Amino acid sequence: SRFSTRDLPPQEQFRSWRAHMAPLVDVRLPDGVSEEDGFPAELTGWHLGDLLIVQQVTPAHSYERSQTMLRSSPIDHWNVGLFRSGRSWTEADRRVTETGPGEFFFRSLGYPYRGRMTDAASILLFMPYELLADDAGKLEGANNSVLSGNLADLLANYINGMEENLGNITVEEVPRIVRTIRDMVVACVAAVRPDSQAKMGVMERAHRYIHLNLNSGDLTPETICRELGISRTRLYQLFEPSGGVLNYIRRRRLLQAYAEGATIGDWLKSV
Repeated sequence: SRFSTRDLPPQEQFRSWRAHMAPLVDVRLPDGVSEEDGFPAELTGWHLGDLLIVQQVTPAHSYERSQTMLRSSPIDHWNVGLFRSGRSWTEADRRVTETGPGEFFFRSLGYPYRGRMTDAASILLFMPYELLADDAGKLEGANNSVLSGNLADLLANYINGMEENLGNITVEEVPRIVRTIRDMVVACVAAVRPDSQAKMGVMERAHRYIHLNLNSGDLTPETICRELGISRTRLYQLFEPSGGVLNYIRRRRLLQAYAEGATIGDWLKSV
């Protein structure tokens, strides 16, 4: 169940690192730092079903996920990230948030953000839109926040116990692991409220529209397109990674009925 990315065997390593991370974030070195110096970085990816765990070790850099990137990007995962060491500072919707050791950031990948991190080691959860779509109201209002407290210590403890046991887990367990991580996450986001510009990317808006109007039997591709302000071809593009918009709605509806050179973009497909 293994995939790995590092740049210790090359020598112009930042350029490679930037390529691998491009679908998610545009990255740049800190002012002053030459590409000569090198850029020792590691990503390590585990698929617990749909939910992706990534162990990241990285030097100081800056990052942007922009509006332009969001117009075309099929990525809208809920991102939760814990720092073992290091510190990030992240701007989104004109507000800066600082995440330090033993704390989590929470962010949707459908909203843009700018930031910087020091050198750091983190463990990152990427959860597909639908995992947490039920509590999406609170999650939109809490975008780019820090999780600290016992409630974050709890989540950290669970993730640490899991990390140690990665590569011994077994599938039977996974669906329950995914469920307590969902519950723990959504519980953490019960956090002090800010007060909203909200320039959401197409895919997050599409996945939400679908979630809200799933039982509307007139949920065609035409209505979605109209109600995003977008063409039929753009909808097809966003959904070509996951078999198409009709294929997706059928899989979603199937589940509603139930119980009644590589990059990180490739890791975020989960097919």
